[PDB]
This record gives sequence, structure tokens and C-alpha cells, in this order.
Amino acid sequence: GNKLFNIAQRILDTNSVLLTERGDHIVWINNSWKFNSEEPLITKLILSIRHQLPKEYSSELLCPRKRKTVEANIRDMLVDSVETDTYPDKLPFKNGVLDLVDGMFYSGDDAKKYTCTVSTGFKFDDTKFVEDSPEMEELMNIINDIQPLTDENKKNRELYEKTLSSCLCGATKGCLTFFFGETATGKSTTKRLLKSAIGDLFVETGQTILTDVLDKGPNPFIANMHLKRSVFCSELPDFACSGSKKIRSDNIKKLTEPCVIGRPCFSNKINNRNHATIIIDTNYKPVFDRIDNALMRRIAVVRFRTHFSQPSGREAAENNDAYDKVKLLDEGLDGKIQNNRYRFAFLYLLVKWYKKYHIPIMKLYPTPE
Amino acid sequence: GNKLFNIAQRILDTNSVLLTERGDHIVWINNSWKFNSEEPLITKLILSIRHQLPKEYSSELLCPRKRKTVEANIRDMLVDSVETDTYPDKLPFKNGVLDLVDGMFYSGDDAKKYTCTVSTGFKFDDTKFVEDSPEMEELMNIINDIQPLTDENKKNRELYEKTLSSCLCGATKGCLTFFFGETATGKSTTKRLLKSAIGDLFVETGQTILTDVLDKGPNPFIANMHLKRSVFCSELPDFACSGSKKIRSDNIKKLTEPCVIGRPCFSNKINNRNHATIIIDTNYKPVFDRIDNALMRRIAVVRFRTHFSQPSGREAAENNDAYDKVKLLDEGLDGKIQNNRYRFAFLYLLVKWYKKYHIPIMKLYPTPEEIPDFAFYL
Amino acid sequence: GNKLFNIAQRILDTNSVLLTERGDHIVWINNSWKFNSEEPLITKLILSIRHQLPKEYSSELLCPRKRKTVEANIRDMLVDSVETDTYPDKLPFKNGVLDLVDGMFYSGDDAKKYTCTVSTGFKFDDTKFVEDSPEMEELMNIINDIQPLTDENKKNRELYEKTLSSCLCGATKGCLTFFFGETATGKSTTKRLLKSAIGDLFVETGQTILTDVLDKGPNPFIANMHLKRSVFCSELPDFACSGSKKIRSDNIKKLTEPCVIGRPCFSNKINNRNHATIIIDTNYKPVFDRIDNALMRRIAVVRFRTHFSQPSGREAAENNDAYDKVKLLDEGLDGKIQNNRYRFAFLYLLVKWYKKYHIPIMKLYPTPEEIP
Amino acid sequence: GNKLFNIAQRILDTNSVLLTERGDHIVWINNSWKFNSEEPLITKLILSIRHQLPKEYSSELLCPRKRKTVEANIRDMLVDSVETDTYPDKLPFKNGVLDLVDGMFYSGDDAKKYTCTVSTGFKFDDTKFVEDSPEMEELMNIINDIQPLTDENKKNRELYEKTLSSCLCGATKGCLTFFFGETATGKSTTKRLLKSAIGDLFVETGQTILTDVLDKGPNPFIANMHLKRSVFCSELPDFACSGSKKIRSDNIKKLTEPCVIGRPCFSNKINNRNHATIIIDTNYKPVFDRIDNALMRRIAVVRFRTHFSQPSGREAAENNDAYDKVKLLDEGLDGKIQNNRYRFAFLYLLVKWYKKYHIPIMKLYPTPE
Amino acid sequence: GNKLFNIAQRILDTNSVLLTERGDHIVWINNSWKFNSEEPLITKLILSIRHQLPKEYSSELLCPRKRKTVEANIRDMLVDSVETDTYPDKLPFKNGVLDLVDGMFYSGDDAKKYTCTVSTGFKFDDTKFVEDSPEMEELMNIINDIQPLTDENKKNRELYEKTLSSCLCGATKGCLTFFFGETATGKSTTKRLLKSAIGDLFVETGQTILTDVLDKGPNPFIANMHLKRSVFCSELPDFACSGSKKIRSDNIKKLTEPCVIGRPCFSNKINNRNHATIIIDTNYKPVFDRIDNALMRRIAVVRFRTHFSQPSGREAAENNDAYDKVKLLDEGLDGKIQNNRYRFAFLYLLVKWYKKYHIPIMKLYPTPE
DNA sequence: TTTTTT
Ligand SMILES: Nc1ncnc2c1ncn2[C@@H]1O[C@H](COP(=O)(O)OP(=O)(O)OP(O)(O)=S)[C@@H](O)[C@H]1O
Ligand SMILES: Nc1ncnc2c1ncn2[C@@H]1O[C@H](COP(=O)(O)OP(=O)(O)OP(O)(O)=S)[C@@H](O)[C@H]1O
Ligand SMILES: Nc1ncnc2c1ncn2[C@@H]1O[C@H](COP(=O)(O)OP(=O)(O)OP(O)(O)=S)[C@@H](O)[C@H]1O
Ligand SMILES: Nc1ncnc2c1ncn2[C@@H]1O[C@H](COP(=O)(O)OP(=O)(O)OP(O)(O)=S)[C@@H](O)[C@H]1O
Ligand SMILES: Nc1ncnc2c1ncn2[C@@H]1O[C@H](COP(=O)(O)OP(=O)(O)O)[C@@H](O)[C@H]1O
Ligand SMILES: [Mg+2]
Ligand SMILES: [Mg+2]
Ligand SMILES: [Mg+2]
Ligand SMILES: [Mg+2]
Ligand SMILES: [Mg+2]
Repeated sequence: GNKLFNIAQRILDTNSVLLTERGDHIVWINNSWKFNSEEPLITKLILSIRHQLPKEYSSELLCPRKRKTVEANIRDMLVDSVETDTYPDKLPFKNGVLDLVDGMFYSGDDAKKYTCTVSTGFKFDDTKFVEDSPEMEELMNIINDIQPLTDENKKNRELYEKTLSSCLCGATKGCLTFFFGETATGKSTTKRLLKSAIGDLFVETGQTILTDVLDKGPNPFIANMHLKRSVFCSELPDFACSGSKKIRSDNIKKLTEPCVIGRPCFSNKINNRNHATIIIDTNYKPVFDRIDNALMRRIAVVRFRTHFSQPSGREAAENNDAYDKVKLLDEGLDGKIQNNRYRFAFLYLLVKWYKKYHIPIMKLYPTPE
Repeated sequence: GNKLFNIAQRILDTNSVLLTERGDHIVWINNSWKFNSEEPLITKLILSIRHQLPKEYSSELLCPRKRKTVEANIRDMLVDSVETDTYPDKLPFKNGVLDLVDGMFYSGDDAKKYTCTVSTGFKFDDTKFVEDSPEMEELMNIINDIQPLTDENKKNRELYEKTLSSCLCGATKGCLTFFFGETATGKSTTKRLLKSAIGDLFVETGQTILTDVLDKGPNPFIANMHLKRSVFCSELPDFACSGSKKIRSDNIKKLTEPCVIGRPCFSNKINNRNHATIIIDTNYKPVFDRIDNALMRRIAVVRFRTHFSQPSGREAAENNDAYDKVKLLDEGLDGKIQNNRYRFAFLYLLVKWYKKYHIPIMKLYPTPEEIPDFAFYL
Repeated sequence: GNKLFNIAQRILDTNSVLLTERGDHIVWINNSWKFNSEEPLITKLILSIRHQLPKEYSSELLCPRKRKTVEANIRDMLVDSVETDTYPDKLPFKNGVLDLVDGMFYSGDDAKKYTCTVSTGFKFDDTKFVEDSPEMEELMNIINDIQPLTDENKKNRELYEKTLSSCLCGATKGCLTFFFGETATGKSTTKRLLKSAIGDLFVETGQTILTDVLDKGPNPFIANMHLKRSVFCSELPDFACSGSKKIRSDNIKKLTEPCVIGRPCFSNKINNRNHATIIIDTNYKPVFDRIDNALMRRIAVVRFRTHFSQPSGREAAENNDAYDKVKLLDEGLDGKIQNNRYRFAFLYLLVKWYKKYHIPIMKLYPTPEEIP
Repeated sequence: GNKLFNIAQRILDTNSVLLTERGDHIVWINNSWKFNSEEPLITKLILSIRHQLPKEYSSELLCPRKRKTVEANIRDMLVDSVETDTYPDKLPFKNGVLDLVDGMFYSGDDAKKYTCTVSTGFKFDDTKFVEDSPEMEELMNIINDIQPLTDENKKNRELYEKTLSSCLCGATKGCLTFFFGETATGKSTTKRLLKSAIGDLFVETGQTILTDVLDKGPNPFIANMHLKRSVFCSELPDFACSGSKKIRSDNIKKLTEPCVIGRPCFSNKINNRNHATIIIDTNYKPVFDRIDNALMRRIAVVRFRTHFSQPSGREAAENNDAYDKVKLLDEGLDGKIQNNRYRFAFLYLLVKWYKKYHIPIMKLYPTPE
Repeated sequence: GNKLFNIAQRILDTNSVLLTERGDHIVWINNSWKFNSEEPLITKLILSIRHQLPKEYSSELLCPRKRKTVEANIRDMLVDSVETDTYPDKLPFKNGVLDLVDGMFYSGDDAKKYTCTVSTGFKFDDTKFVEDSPEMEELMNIINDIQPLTDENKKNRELYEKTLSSCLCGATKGCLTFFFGETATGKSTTKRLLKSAIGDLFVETGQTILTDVLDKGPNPFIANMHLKRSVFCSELPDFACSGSKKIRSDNIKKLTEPCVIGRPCFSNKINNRNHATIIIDTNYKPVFDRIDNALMRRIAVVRFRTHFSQPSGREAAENNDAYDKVKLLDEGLDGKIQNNRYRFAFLYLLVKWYKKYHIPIMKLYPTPE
């Protein structure tokens, strides 16, 4: 009796358009959920779903001013909203969703039931997601000389693996692991490896979240921390110096809650979902404002005790007692890392550790020693 | 002489669109009053109410171009405004309201006369709002370990219940409450249980509205607690260390009046309604600017003395003077809260406490014998 | 011909649409002058007036496209502006205008030559406007408890009544009465009673109108007092502490002028009409930035000296010298007030006081002896 | 070849629509040049002018849709721009123009030749613009009470009259005047009398034109005094105390120039024409940022020394050296001025003073003593 | 097949519409190129050009709806941008372009070759462009009084004339002139003379271009000086006070480049072409945030010494050190200057000065003394 | 920063 309404009714049965909690629609195209507020794309999904429709229904969609009518009817039908990003054990890529429990990679409408609005930013590659390669053993050699597999450096290696694998889970973690070691120890190597691995779900911030107040006016580094899965806090100054700013313990207490309070510039929204694994890359032993039982409850430390030096100052660092092993610095290492070399090898290693430490239940524990 | 005008008149005779004092249009879709400031929701209602109309009238509302003519007529016929949210003892859900007087759940046109423009955000399940379940047994055990029923902890427990049961009444409360205890005592667990129970009527604000003036420029932290029924302020710092402000005594008194003054960004609205119970989750005793009788009578305190240490620091916690029980930490408890396992059990408990305490009149009372400075001035 | 033009010409002869000096179009719907700056509601009037047009004309006003044509014609017809709100002794309601000189209520065309643009927001009931009722005796008992009718408390009671009754006049007042008293003395109760009595003509603003400037950028806290007949600034803080600003005397001098300068957000209009009785509900004595003869000419004080206590702390109150009387707190009074139970009893009381203090000339006077 | 085009051509030949240099579209309707950017009013003129057209053309202008075609044609036809408000000694009303040199009143095409785009807002009544009347006799007593006609108050009275009468001239003045006196001296009464006399040619702004920067962002407190002939500022704070901002000495120099740089919200026009007499009433002597010969040549002061007091405080006022006379307060005068009682009487007085002080040349002089 | 397309093709052959590089659409009507993003210039030109077309085409251009289709086609056939305002020694008037190095005045199609997109705003009358005239005598007397021809004031008068005549050449300059002097020395008189001479090529801005960063959102104070040949920033404040700004030398660097950056409201044109001579009439010596040797290479100062006083204060000025003459003041001078009395006389003098210093090359040199 | 823009 009235087509352009049966077309809209049929489109609404595939659940390709959803209404979110923020009052704006999300569209499922190119095997991804994307937001409508930026570019109008409820249309151009009609042109895409045109082929899954009867012949006499698909001819009417080759015309503007008729797709706008269909879009109006579709918009007048979505009343109730839905919640997004509810599954913490799924890793969303740019062309599918990887299951962290089994390791299977879902594409198409299989990776649709999980309303994942975030992504790594790069596409997957199953041919590179394999154990043996002229690149996985390079990575294992790169890792094994940063945290040696000895029984002396056994629990430190365990904590290292646990933190690195926990940077995949999309859930609130209460812990503030420190990466403590002298210069040229490999901390930035791990940071760049992780950034190459998990991609866009990664953030490198400054000192201001550990020393300043969090809700005095707007806070730019709070809104971009929404739904991220790993946060690095390098560039730590010296705190043994005179009159230097100390690490605010209340800041530590505020950064482990499931919801962080703060707003960006020119915004009325004050709430954020905390999914991040905050890691502090320090060079000196951290000292805080005050020490109490509520602070020792949210801190862990990982020690880096291996130096990498050129033959120039090899023997000078040999007699140093801050290290446990000295090796030769490689110059092409950073260039190889920045070219996305060990991306999928590191991803495979992280998944292997994840389904070894957190597969019954995901949690982090403090080591106030 | 017009059929799209008769459609609009018939719709307007069902009282499904209303105009409010703030200037917005509210519609009744899916057993709830909904509105959207940026884009009106009248045409959604026109498409939804299509079935109640006769056949020749309903067949015309399948065209987007005619639902605009109908909407224009409806906008022109609505002249006078109405008052909103005038019933305190009614808890609105996404599919009806619950009467706190007797515990009956209404839907349809029985829920429409209470023009409640807020809701918890979820649907009400009848089969889970019961007192016979394993979930209720677990919840009662958890609550009885957080706040034991010993005779030396009888007043405190009662206050506890009252305060929590206050978060269901949409009226102005003239008292502020403190949740004061040491680490690992159960304050955050209570906060998360309450949030899971009452949904979108719960808000978490910033420390900034205890210590900063509330009128210089835009303050979205004040304007966001409009018609909310529970406001939590967490992580109060120590007032002795560096960079520490003090709790302004005038802000405490401002956050007890039925109307608070404060505006959001890019806005000219400077008045908000106060229906909230304000709880400050602290770890050290609060320190105020000045002390007088007007600050005496708006402050209450609840104590948390029960530790939850893992069986490694058990003896060290047994050595502390701030705890009375050192019960074992449950590791999976924080997982079966965010999954809304104890949602309706805690709802039933809150309704029971509300019936017990706030049925004649809802009113909170101060407890000034619990603060050091207040004791000195007492 | 153009029957759509004749309809506009016929509407323009009933004087139901007017153009104001600020650029607004005010229409006359349901015995009230209304306007909406963002959405001009002329088509509302076009639809609601069709019953007064002949049969052949009223049928053409059911189309939403023909109403726009009629509205465009009406817009082109109106050229000259008019001035509004020029009668200070009239009280506008949602369905008429009450004359404070003789207590007569006007409706229809009689209550239309007073081009009032503000209102209380509620209707006027003539059955609840009686002198004798149970609500009236309850209200009188409440008021005589807040301000007793003794002989030492005689000037205070007169000032109280004068201020509360002057909150009805739509003219300019030079004075800044302070409601001063200790805790639980009945200041907020009086404020809420006045709120319930006068409806939308009541506004409550922030304290920045007393301690900040009124012209650095937008200020909706001051631009919202346009044509309001009562303004409250409740619960001023203490000035003895360090870090507290003082009350600026220039802000006091600006707030007693017929026109106050200040603009809202995204607005180019900088002028407001001051019709307000400003009351500062305070618990400590005010501390000013500077004292001179020009400041003491605009300030009055009303004291509150009756405590309302729970039976527990009744004894400690009678030892305090800040109270002259102690009574029992009523737990169900604020809920009764919030339900507009005494809405018309208090209105009758205020009108009775108005035709006792302000009927020849409406003017407020300072009391410089009170402020230390 | 077109009916709605010939209509626009005839309306253009009438010379009722013009284009100013600023970019506005003034039109001549009801014996007045009017304009409104927020409310274009060419269609008002099209509808109002149909009577001066043949019958076959006037019946086509009853359609709101057909008036917009004529307006579009008219907008296309106007290529060149003209300059407005070039006569300083003409006072425009709602229904004509008054010549200040001879006292004549013009209407119709006699008042159209002076492109006066501003107005008082009210009509000129000749039955009230007379010299003998009870209103004139009351007004003379009021003014002689405020400023007595004695021999030590002669120069002050002359300066008072000069400043008040200069508010009718549409030229640029080179002085700022201070109304200095103590409390209850008659300054606000003078302001209200002048306001009721000159109507919409009067404006009141804030103190940010004196102690602030006039160029940052939108400033509608400086862009509202465009082509106005009187600007008032009132209630200056005490500057000898603390917490006060001194009067910026360069703001004084900018305000005496023929044009002032400032723009309102949502507009690009950054130049406003200065025709105004600026008067600053105050209770204390002004305190400036810096004193220089370039400042003292732009400042004049007139003093108010009559006190109006209630019968209870009269005794304590005769002992004050800030007053030279104590009259008795009239309670009903404030409401009598609000109702525009002494409007045409005060206008007659102002014109009489003007054609005594400003006929050869209009210039204002400073009093640096 | 399309009449409204053939009309647009015909109009595109007359070369009456051009597209510049920023995106401006300039049109040629009334013997002058014009552009205005607000006014509808193309639909004005379409209606004005309808006569130089066949009769069958012309009658269609009387409808405002068809004049929009023609302009829509014209905007689509304009794909290539042309460069404009390349002749620096031509002065554009309202009816033609005057050559400075030769003295001829082209008009009509003769002036269309030089795409001079700006204008003085007034027509050029040759009869008043004569060397000998009473107005020339008065003007020479005035300019000689303002700056005398003494032997010590010859290095200053040459720079005065250089910077005054450089306001006619439409090309980027490299200096910022300061007209420094005491009170009542003649700086504003020179400014008014130059304004009345060069008309619409003269713009006046605020001090925010000096003391504020000119890269924040819309900024019509910077966007207004596009292709203007003179800019004034009168009345800078004294910077040795209790809280003051500085001239922000980086702005001085940005104000000498030929592509100063700034955009107006509701527009996306950010690049403005710098053709202006920036002059600031201060009363005190300027002070900057920091001083380098690059600054003094682009700063020039000219002094004013003659004092124009009243007979009341003639004696006190003869003892002031910062003066050389105490010549008597003239009152009716400004009124004559504001009436464009010495417009063409000053124009002739400026041209005579121009063909004396800038004939080989227009360069402005600094004065660091 | 916000507000203005937009
Ligand atoms: N009844 C209970 N039985 C067992 N474990 C519990 C019980 N109640 C709470 N817990 C757990 O014990 C821990 C107590 O931590 P919280 O109460 O959330 O922290 P807290 O009280 O806010 O102390 P802070 O935040 O450090 S001042 C959490 O891991 C809870 O999940
Ligand atoms: N006549 C009355 N009889 C009994 N109770 C009263 C009466 N008037 C007021 N009350 C109650 O007594 C209490 C007094 O509180 P308020 O009226 O707010 O006094 P207050 O001056 O506002 O005190 P604060 O602390 O400065 S806000 C309230 O609970 C009133 O409801
Ligand atoms: N000629 C007059 N005869 C009688 N009363 C007068 C006269 N002129 C003014 N008044 C009244 O005297 C009172 C004081 O005059 P104002 O105009 O307020 O003086 P003022 O300069 O404004 O003093 P401020 O504002 O406190 S600094 C007002 O009530 C006037 O109505
Ligand atoms: N050559 C002249 N002969 C006669 N009068 C003159 C001459 N030059 C200027 N004047 C007048 O003398 C007065 C001097 O004012 P200006 O020169 O404009 O002020 P100024 O030099 O800018 O000093 P400022 O602006 O106060 S710091 C004006 O009224 C001029 O019209
Ligand atoms: N496993 C490794 N084998 C060889 N060279 C390494 C290895 N890890 C790091 N390096 C080199 O040693 C340097 C370590 O510095 P970096 O990782 O930045 O330490 P830090 O972050 O503590 O300064 C890097 O430049 C890197 O090229
Ligand atoms: Mg590094
Ligand atoms: Mg906690
Ligand atoms: Mg109160
Ligand atoms: Mg005054
Ligand atoms: Mg000057």
C-alpha cells in the first residue's frame, strides 16, 4: 500500500542502524560501526543494502530524494537506544573482531553482535598470525635479553608478561605498574613494540596526570583517554631534586576507578569509561605526596636491569652496579620496529600470555616491596 | 474540511504530547515520557500512535511529508504549559512507575498521570523483584558483613539504611552525609550496589563543588545534578597536606535548598531543581572553613569498621585500631556487581527500608556528635 | 481579492498582535499577552482566532501553509512600535489583571489596555480569595509566630509588611532590604511563601551581582531580572574570614537605577528594566567595600528573632541571646507550602497591606541605624 | 515584458530605497528613513506604496510571494551607494525633521532630502512646543533649583547649559564632561529629563568603555553608540581605594575621535561614527592612569551643590560644606518625569539654548581647574 | 538545447567575470572591478549586461529565478584563476585608473586591462587636479606650518613626504612609520588629509594587531586591511605603567610579509595581500617586549614640533622644550577638511611627491637614530 | 578558557 516504508521496514530488520546513548546513530558498513554525526551515512547504506532486496524494491533506490524519504522513515522508527562496548574479551580490528578466549577471528556479520566502536586502526593478517617465521625468533631474541629467563629474574618476567598481556582486556584495572630502570635499558623498546602491536588503542601522555589536579576547569588529557586500553606516562622528571613536584596520591586513587571525572574544553559531558592499563615509565625511584595503606594497594614495580651500550663506553658501564648484563646496542632496531616489523609476532605473543594469566579471571595485583 | 487536522485533533485528545515550563515538548512513547532538546520527538509519536487511529486515518501516516503537516498543526494547538515531576514517592522505570507507598507497579495510562521525565534507564522485571532467591541471600550476607547487626552498631546501621532508602524519593533533602572509614571497608562496594540498583538517577560529581564558588562562569558539575536523586562525591583529599583547600561552609548550605544556581556552557538557564541525596565518600575526617549552628544541622556521618584483607596481611590488619572485623576478601564479588546480579534484590531491600522509615514524612536528621570540631563547639 | 489578505486585515483590526520596542511580537491568547523570541507564535493566534471569523474564512485556516501566508501579511502590515508594562499598580495573571487600587479583577478586553507582558503563570480563583478560611487562620498563626505582634517588635513588623507588599508593584524601588537573623528563624519560609504567592514574577539569582562587575562579557545572572518584581540573593557568606570578597557599593548604586546594564549570551541588547524588590537573606551582618552617605541611603534591615527547635535542643536555645522566643518545629509545614496551600491567603494578605502602605505613593525608605 | 519588473522600476524611480556605504538598505516609510538588518523591510515599503500605483499594478502586491520577486529585482537594481547623516543641525523625529537654526518643521519630501537615519522615536507635537504653559513654569523652577541663577554660579550654569544643548547636534565633540556632586544633588534628574527629551538618540552604556580594551572580540557596549547623540555613564567606583581599576587615559583619547573601532556579535563592521556627547556622572573625582597635556585638553567638570532632603535630616545637612543650599524633596517628581510630562518644555529650552551657544560654531572647551 | 546555458556562455566571453586565487568572484560594472562576498555581484552584473545581448536573450533576464540559473552555470564554468593587482603604480578611481609615472587617466575599456580590484570610492574630476589654485595656496600654507622647511628640518620633511607619497603605490612595504609628537602638533590633521585624499583605500584598525596574537579564529580587524594602501593605529597607550602590554615584535615581523593571515566571520578566506603603509600616531616612545637588530631595520620615526595653541595659553608653550613654533590655532579648519575641500589639491601634491622618490624603485628605509 | 560563530 505504501512502499519506501516496506523498504525501510526491511532495512530495519537487519539491525544495520542503531541508536546510541548519546543520541546519535551508528551505521554498520565496510564491516565496521561508524558514527553519523561526522558524515551523513544512513544513506549510502541504503545504496549498499540495495542488492539484498527484491528487484522491484531495488530499482527505487537508484534515485535521491527517495533515499531521503527512506532515511526519514528509518529515523522515525528507532525509539529505544542500545549500549555499546560491553564485551571485554574481544579485540576489534579494522576488518573484524578477534576472540581472545579461542583465538578465532570473526569477519562479516559474525563480528557484529559485539557493538565495538573502537579499533586498532589497521587490518588483520592471518598469514602473519602464525608462530614460526624469520621474524618471531628475532622478536624472541629481542625480548629475552631485556628480561632474561633466569630463575633470579623469574617473578619480574612474570609481572612483565602479565601487564603486557593485560593491555588487551577492555575492562577497568586497578593498578599503577611502574617500569623502573636506568637509561638505555629497553623500556622504550617495549613501549614502541606495544604501540606497533595494539595500534590506535594506545596513548602516550605527559606528567600532568600524576602531579596536577584533575577537575580544576577543563582537562584535555581525560577525554582522549576514553575507551583506550593502554596509557604510557613517560618523560618523568627527577623527584629527589629540590622543590620538585611530587606524585599526587589522590591522582593515583582516582585513576583506578571505573569512571574518571573530568571534562574537555567547551563540553558539558563529565564522565569517562576507564579501560586503560596505566604504565609509568620512570628513571628514578618514585616518591609520593603521602604514603598510606590506600596507596600501597595500587602499585606494582617491574625492574629493568640490562644495559645496551656501544663499544665506546662498554667497560665504563661494565663496572657499574646498577645492571646485571651489558650488551651491544643495535642501530637498525628502532627503524625495523617503526616499520611495523614485529607487529603480528608481538600480537601472537600477547595473546598467548593472555590465555595463560587472565583466562579464568582478569585482575592485577600490587607488589609494595 | 481537513483530514490531517482531524488526525491532529484526535491525537491531541489522547494527551500524548505536552509542553513544559522549560520550553520543551514531551511525548509518551513506550510507557515513558521522553524528550530531546535538539530535535523534537513528535513525529516518532505520530508514527507510533498510528495503530490507535481508524484505518483511513492510519494509512496516511506512512508518508514522512504528512507527518510534518500533522506535527505543525499539533504545535499550533498547544498553547499552555504544565508542571513536571511533582510526585516524590514514585520511582519511574523505562516501562512504568513503581509506587513506594505499597509496592505496586503501574503501566499504561495509570503511569501517565505521574509526569515523570526521568527514569532509571532499564526495564522493571516482576519475576526478580522477590524476597526468595539465592541472590537475595548473598546480598543480605554481603550487607550484614559490611554493616553488622551487633547492638554496639545499631544506630549506625539504622542511619545507613535511612540514607540509602532516601535515594528513591524525588524531593529535597536538607542534609549531607559522609561515608567515613579506612581502606578496604566497603564504601565503593555500597556505591556500586546503589548505582546498579537505581540506574540513571545516580550521578557522580567532582570534588570541585565543595571548595569552589558556584557562580563564576559555567559550572557543568552543578547543572548536571538536575532532578537526580543521588549524588556521590568521591576521593576527598587530606586537608592538612599541601595544595589542599577547605570545605566552604556556604556551599554546604547552598546544596540543601530546593533550587540551586548554576549554568552549563553556552546557556542562559541559571536554576536547577534539587532532588538529590548528597554523599561524600571520604577517608579522612572533613575540615571546614568556619563552624556555626547553621553548619551543625546539615551534616551526618556513617562509619565503616570492617576490613577485607587477603590472607597475607591479615595479622597486620588485626593489629590496627581502626577495624573491628578482618573478614576475608572475596575476589569475584566486584565482577558480579557490574553484571547487575543484585539489581532487583537491592531494589527490594531499598523499598522495604523506605516503607519502614520514610512513609509518614521523608526527612533526614543531623548527627553532630560524630565530628571533632563539632564536638568541641557543641 | 485575496481572502488570505482580508483575513490578515481583519485580524489586524482586533488589535491582537503588536510589535514591541525590543523587536518582539506579542499576541493576545487566552486573556494574556504572550511572546517567544526564538519561535514567533503568531500562527498560534491565527489558529485560535478563527472562531471569530465568518464561515467562509475560518475554513481556510486549517492548512499550515495558508497560516504562513497570513502571518507574512501580518508581518508586513505592522510598522510602528508600542511601549509595554507602563502600569505599576496592576497585577497580571494567566487569565486577567487584578487592580490593586480597589481589588477588582478584570478579564477579557477590559484587562487588555494594560499591555502587561509578564505574569504569575497561574490562574486567579475568586473563591479562594476570601478573607476568612481555615487556611487564612493557619497562615495568620504562622506569620504571627515568625514576626510577633508585640510592642517592641512594631517597627520591624511594619517594615516586614511594607517590603512584602511592595513586592507587588511594577515600578522601581531604591532600597536593598536585608533579612538578617540566626539559624532556624523563618527566612526561607517567608521566601517560599512569597514564591508560592507571586509565581513567575519571582526570581532567585546568584551572589555575583553583589561582588563582581556586571559588564565584563555576558552575564545571564543579571540579565534575567528584566521586568521581575522580586529578586532574591539568599544565603550570603561570611566576610570575617580571609579569602572573602566584600560587597561593592557601586553594585548597590547600580541596582537601584531604573535601567541596569548587562547582556546574556549571544545577545546584542544591553539594557534591562528594573522593577525588582531585592532582598538579601543573610546570616551575618554585611560588610561593605566603602561607606558613605550615598550607600546608607539605599539599605534597610529586617530582623528575625524567633527560634523553631526540636524538643531535644529546646533548652540550649533559651540560653542564647540571639532569640527572643522559642517554638516547636513543624515537620509538615514545608510540604504544605510546596503544595501551594496558602497561595491565595498570602495573596489576599499582601493586597490588604498594599492598600494600607503604598496606595497614595509607592516608596521604600532606608533604616541606617541597624547596620553596625 | 514583465509586470513585477516594471513595478520594481517605478518604485526605484520613486527614490524610496537606498544603499548606504556601511551596507544597509534604508527605506523611506511613514516620513522617516528606517533600517533593520535583523529584519529587512523592503517588503513593508512595497506593501505600503501600492496606493501610488495604477489599479492594475496595486492588486498584484497583495500576495506575499509576489512581493519577494519585486524585492529581489530592487536588490539587483541598486549598484551604487550614498552617504547618510551629513547635516549636523537637523533633529529628526518620527514624523519629520526640525531645523535648529530657524525652528521650522519639515515633513514629506521636505524632510526626505536630509538622509537622517536616526530618530527620537516619538512624534513632534506643535501644540505643546510652546513657551508659555504651566509645564514650562514648573520646569523652570526645577532647573533653577538644581542650578541657581546667582553670580558665583554663573560660569558653572553656562557650562551646564552648553553641555546640555550640545546633545542635539549630530557632529563630533572633543571633550568629555563629568557631572560631579554629592548625594541627592539632581544629576539623575537631569539625566532623566534629557532622556525623556531626546528619546532614542540617548544611550547608556557600562564602565568598560573607560577601564577596559575596546578592541578584543565582540563589544556591543561600544557598537551600540553608533550615530547616537548622547552617551551616559553612571555610578563610578571610588578609585582612591584598593581593588579599583583606574580610568585608562587612552580610552579617553579614542572616544573623542570621529570614528571608534569596535564590532558587535555576528558582524564584520568595525567602525562606528561618533556623534555623541559623553557625560559621566559621579560622586568622586576621577582618577586617571597618567596625567598629560593631551588629557587635560579633553575634560570638563560641572558641579552640583544643591541638596534635597527630607525634613528629618535637613538640620544635619546645613552643617556640610559640600552643599550651598538645601531644598525640600518632592516625592512625586520622579513619577511625573517618567510619564513624559516635561518633554516638549525641556526640548524648547534645549533649542533656545542651542541657538544661543552653538549657532556660529559648535565646540566644547575643557576646564582643567 | 539550453538557452540559459548559451546566455551564460555569452556573458563569459565579455570577460566581465573573473575568479581570483582565494576564490573571489570579481565583476566589471560601472567602469570598475568589484568584489563583495555579501552582496550578490554576479546577479547584479547579469541584469546590468542584458542590453549587450540579442533581444530574444535579453527578455529572459528579467526574472529573478532565471538570473540564478545563469549565475549557477557561470560559477561552474569558472575553473581557472587569474592574478590581479599586479601594477603597483596605478591609482584606481570610481570611473577610471590614473597612471602615476605618466599622468594619463584611462577610463572605460582602457582601464579594464589593469585588474584594479579596489577603488578610492569617488570619481576623478580633472578640473580640480590643477597645479595653481587658491585651495593649493591654503594647503601649501598648512603643510608648511605643520612641518617647516628649515635647514635642520629637511631630513625630516623628506621622510614625511616619502611616507606620505608611498601610500599611493600598491605594493608591499618593509617599514612601520611612527608619527611621534607632542599634543596639538598636527598628526591627526595629516591623517584626516590623507584620508580625504585617498578615500576607500584608507583603513583604520585597532591596536590588537600589535599587542595581541593575530591567529585566533575570526579577526575582521586584520581581514579589513586586504589590498588597502594605508593603515592607521592611532593612540597607543604608555607602556611604563602598572600593568601594560608590549608591541610584541613578532607581530612586527608578521606585519611586513605580503600574506598576513586572518579571516572574517562566516568566510574561509584566510590569506590577505599586504599592500599597506602602517602608520601609528603615538604620543610616547614605543617599547617592545624584546629588542633585536632585525627590528630597527623595519622601523621609521618622523617628528612633529610646531604647536598650534589658543591665545589663552600661548605664553606657556614658548617655554616648553619639545616645541619649535607656537603658531595660532584655527577653528574652522577641521570643518573644511571634513568637507573634502583639499581632496584633489592634496592628491596632486601627493602625486608630485611620488614622482620624485619612488620613480626608480619604491623602497622605504628605516631610521634607527 | 568561554563565547562567538556556525
Ligand atoms: N561482604 C564482602 N565480602 C567479601 N569481600 C567484600 C565484601 N564487600 C566488599 N568486598 C571486597 O573487598 C574489597 C574492598 O574494597 P572497597 O570496599 O571497594 O574499597 P574502599 O572501601 O573504597 O577503600 P578505599 O577506596 O581504598 S578508601 C573489594 O575488593 C570488594 O569487592
Ligand atoms: N510558624 C512556624 N511554626 C512551626 N515551624 C515553623 C514555623 N515557621 C517555620 N517553621 C519551620 O522551622 C524551620 C525553620 O527553618 P527556616 O524557615 O528555613 O529558617 P532559616 O532562617 O531559613 O534557617 P537557616 O538555617 O538560616 S536556612 C523550618 O523547618 C520550617 O519549616
Ligand atoms: N528641583 C527639585 N525639587 C524637588 N525635588 C527634587 C528636585 N530635583 C530633584 N529632586 C528629588 O531629589 C531626589 C534626589 O535627586 P537625585 O536625582 O537622585 O540626585 P542624585 O545626584 O542622583 O544623588 P545620587 O544618585 O544618590 S549620587 C530625588 O527624589 C528627586 O526626585
Ligand atoms: N597649519 C595649521 N593651521 C591652523 N590650524 C591648524 C593647523 N594644523 C592643525 N591645526 C588645528 O590645530 C588643532 C591641532 O589638533 P591636532 O593637530 O589634530 O591634534 P594632535 O596633533 O593630533 O595632538 P593630539 O591628538 O591631541 S596628541 C586642530 O584643531 C587643527 O585643526
Ligand atoms: N634486545 C636488544 N638487542 C639489541 N639492542 C637493543 C635491544 N633492546 C634495545 N636495544 C637498543 O638499545 C637502546 C635502548 O634504549 P631505550 O630502549 O630507549 O632504553 P630507555 O628507554 O631505558 O632509555 C635502543 O636504542 C635500542 O636500539
Ligand atoms: Mg624514551
Ligand atoms: Mg573506594
Ligand atoms: Mg534558608
Ligand atoms: Mg543618581
Ligand atoms: Mg589626535
